[PDB]
Amino acid sequence: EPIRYAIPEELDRGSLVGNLAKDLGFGVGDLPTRNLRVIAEKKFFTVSPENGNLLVSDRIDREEICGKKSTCVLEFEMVAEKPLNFFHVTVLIQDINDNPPTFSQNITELEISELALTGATFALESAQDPDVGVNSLQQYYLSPDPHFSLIQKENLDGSRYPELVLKAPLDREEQPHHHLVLTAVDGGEPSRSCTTQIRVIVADANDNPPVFTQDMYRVNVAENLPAGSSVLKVMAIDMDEGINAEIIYAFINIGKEVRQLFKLDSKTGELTTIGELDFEERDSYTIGVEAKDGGHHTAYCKVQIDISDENDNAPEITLASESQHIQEDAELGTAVALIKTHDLDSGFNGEILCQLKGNFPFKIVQDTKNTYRLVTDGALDREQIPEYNVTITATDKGNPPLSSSKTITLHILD
Amino acid sequence: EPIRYAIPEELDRGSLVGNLAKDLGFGVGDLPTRNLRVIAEKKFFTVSPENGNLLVSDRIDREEICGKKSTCVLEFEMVAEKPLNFFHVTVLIQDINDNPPTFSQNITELEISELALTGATFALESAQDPDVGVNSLQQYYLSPDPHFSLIQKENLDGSRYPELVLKAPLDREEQPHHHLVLTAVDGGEPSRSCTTQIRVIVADANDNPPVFTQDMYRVNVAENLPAGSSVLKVMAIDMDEGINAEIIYAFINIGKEVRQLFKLDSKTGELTTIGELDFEERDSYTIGVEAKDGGHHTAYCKVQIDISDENDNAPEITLASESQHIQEDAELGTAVALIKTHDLDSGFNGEILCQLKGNFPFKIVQDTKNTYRLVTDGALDREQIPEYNVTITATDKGNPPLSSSKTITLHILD
Ligand SMILES: [Ca+2]
Ligand SMILES: [Ca+2]
Ligand SMILES: [Ca+2]
Ligand SMILES: [Ca+2]
Ligand SMILES: [Ca+2]
Ligand SMILES: [Ca+2]
Ligand SMILES: [Ca+2]
Ligand SMILES: [Ca+2]
Ligand SMILES: [Ca+2]
Ligand SMILES: [Ca+2]
Ligand SMILES: [Ca+2]
Ligand SMILES: [Ca+2]
Ligand SMILES: [Ca+2]
Ligand SMILES: [Ca+2]
Ligand SMILES: [Ca+2]
Ligand SMILES: [Ca+2]
Ligand SMILES: [Ca+2]
Ligand SMILES: [Ca+2]
Ligand SMILES: [Cl-]
Ligand SMILES: [Cl-]
Ligand SMILES: [Cl-]
Ligand SMILES: [Cl-]
Ligand code: NA
Ligand code: NA
Repeated sequence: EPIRYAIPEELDRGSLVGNLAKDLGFGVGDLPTRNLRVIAEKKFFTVSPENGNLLVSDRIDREEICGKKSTCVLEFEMVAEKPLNFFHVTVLIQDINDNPPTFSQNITELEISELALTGATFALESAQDPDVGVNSLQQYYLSPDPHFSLIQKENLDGSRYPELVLKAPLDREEQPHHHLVLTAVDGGEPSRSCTTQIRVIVADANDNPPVFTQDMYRVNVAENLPAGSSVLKVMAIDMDEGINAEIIYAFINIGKEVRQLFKLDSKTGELTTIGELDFEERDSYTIGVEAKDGGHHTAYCKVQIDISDENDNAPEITLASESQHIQEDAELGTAVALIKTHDLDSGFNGEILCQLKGNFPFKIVQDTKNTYRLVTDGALDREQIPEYNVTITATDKGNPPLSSSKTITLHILD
Repeated sequence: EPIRYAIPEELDRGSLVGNLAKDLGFGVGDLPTRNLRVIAEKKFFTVSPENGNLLVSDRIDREEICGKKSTCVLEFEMVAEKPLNFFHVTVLIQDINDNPPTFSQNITELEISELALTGATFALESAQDPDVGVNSLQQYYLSPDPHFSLIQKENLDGSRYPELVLKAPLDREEQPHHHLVLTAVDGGEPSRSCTTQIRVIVADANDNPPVFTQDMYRVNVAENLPAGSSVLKVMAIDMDEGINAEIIYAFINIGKEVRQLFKLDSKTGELTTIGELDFEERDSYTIGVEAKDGGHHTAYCKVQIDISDENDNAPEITLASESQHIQEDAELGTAVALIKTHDLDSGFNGEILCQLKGNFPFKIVQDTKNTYRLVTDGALDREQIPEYNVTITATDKGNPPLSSSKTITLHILD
């Protein structure tokens, strides 16, 4: 008048809630004349009209009735007749730990960049529990891992929530994935728990610059190398992923004489020629090469292209004389013509042998390495032979050898 | 025998190179009988056959003749007749500073990320100079800038090259571009210089996490809110650029009861409803909201959606009686029926006025706020009126008010 009992949830049917008749001043001597009965649209309790006992009639699930409410009370009216009267009854439904905690998904992915500093904190999804009180108060535990630990905090209402903490730096180059296990154990009786797996995927950062396989790429190519030919191929390695690893090669500090001669592929890094090499013009090229990635990390190496000499220049003859005139009475040994040979090549390709083709009354006398004198060696008479067509030949010592001829007409005078 | 002169380049035509006749033992008394002349395919010098002077015949450009060679020598043969003889002459061509330095392009762009540490070094393109010696030895100067300075180094051959150095950190959020000026001055006489402009473009880094405009978005909506209605809109601001600024919003630590009720757009961040709100079930929702960017920076806020009560539940009447029986000789005031009203709403929407419709020999007597007793108030006789159809009405105090009726038949007994 009124009265309030208190029973745990999930009791079997027919469990004694109370002695409503005894507790409300009734006597068994008038248990039937009064005809007590319960009145409620929910068939949760029934009054035994023989002895007056309030009993459980159906399943009383506190989670379905009150949910997350801190208190669970069921209010109804027991009505009696002769005389008619209402008797308000309230029954408190205590919570039992009959529900385990749960996570939203069994496996959760978490993207964390390798630039995360030691001590960085990342939010973790908390567990849910339809119970109340200590039966839903959770305790979180992370399985031991060399890189990640767990800190546990509490909200302003006392409920716990976990956070992942980084205690050792990450390196996608070393380990791109970490598999963690999280467990939630409630504080009810008995203890109930659940587990979820966290796949930490290490997001790539551009912490690795390109690295050339060599700080110097040296090669020797002949000067008669056709245009478009491959000469060498540089190579840079980037340990990072995606755009952080795409490398673009380019020449640096290059001149127009080399810009019109060589080409470096931006992607493949293969060096080729686009013009004609000439040993007589330049015998070596030192070129700086730069490699860049997506994050603008740079690396620098050098390329030395040495050019070897080829015998692609024929010897040259230059002649002089006294207006191509010779007096017929000239003494033996008189200078008649001057010979000057020259070859643009080097080594034995540039060495010159100069000789006289024919059977003339003349003779070549060598003065220096590249200077000769055509001198008279025989008789002369304008009446018999008025002029001589003297042919001088020059041949280098290359492989294959090259040669050239030059013929001068020498007139005989009286 | 031989002889080697030395003249600067770019001399006017007719400039005296030397006195070849005097220097080679010749005398003017036989200047004509000898007929000295120069022999070379390049028309660079001519011998005056009157006095024997070697003179400049055409333009002698050392850059076109020898290029970048440290020394420039022109070797030719002066030939004399009567008697015929060769005379080797070498002429050293000195270099003058008649060429300015040059850069490949007037404006150069350079991408540098704002993560560049103080002291970082970046390669700069060196200037080119077709001169040699000190006339091509360059000196680089950077115009004063608060963020960038310049260091000057030298290769193993003594040639200088510049490098840009960062002395103050970069912040694309503060200044995305820096305009620098580079000048190269050679060491010749007179000094020649050239300028190039360097547009440093600051590459964006994800150094700015998202920032919510509010740490709490509170709003009050009625329970009869139709599904699909907009309730609020969160907002996060990211100062960075591109993917580093694209923000994705999502709920965190959400349950299935709320997952089936609310929806948060990943792009617009607009919160809407997808189910039906019921004040009788839950009057408030506190939801955690997460905002992420491309670099996985995170921000967290909260959203509180309060639900206000609406009068959408009609009052309910529950009746009891002694098998719907009344004895005709019952005394005035006898309990005949029990009335139990209840309303699920709150406030005045839940307050109940219970009244009797009709002119019966009965009367409602209130016992508690929600319990009444139908009591006899008049005469009774089964021979005259054997039964009464008593209609009880209940009306709440909401706006608009709701009501309900329930009619019970009470039989009159002898
Ligand atoms: Ca339960
Ligand atoms: Ca429970
Ligand atoms: Ca539990
Ligand atoms: Ca790394
Ligand atoms: Ca990396
Ligand atoms: Ca990289
Ligand atoms: Ca050649
Ligand atoms: Ca050659
Ligand atoms: Ca040759
Ligand atoms: Ca010049
Ligand atoms: Ca010059
Ligand atoms: Ca110069
Ligand atoms: Ca910044
Ligand atoms: Ca930024
Ligand atoms: Ca950002
Ligand atoms: Ca409602
Ligand atoms: Ca309502
Ligand atoms: Ca109502
Ligand atoms: Cl009583
Ligand atoms: Cl070059
Ligand atoms: Cl002589
Ligand atoms: Cl929730
Ligand atoms: Na003769
Ligand atoms: Na009567």
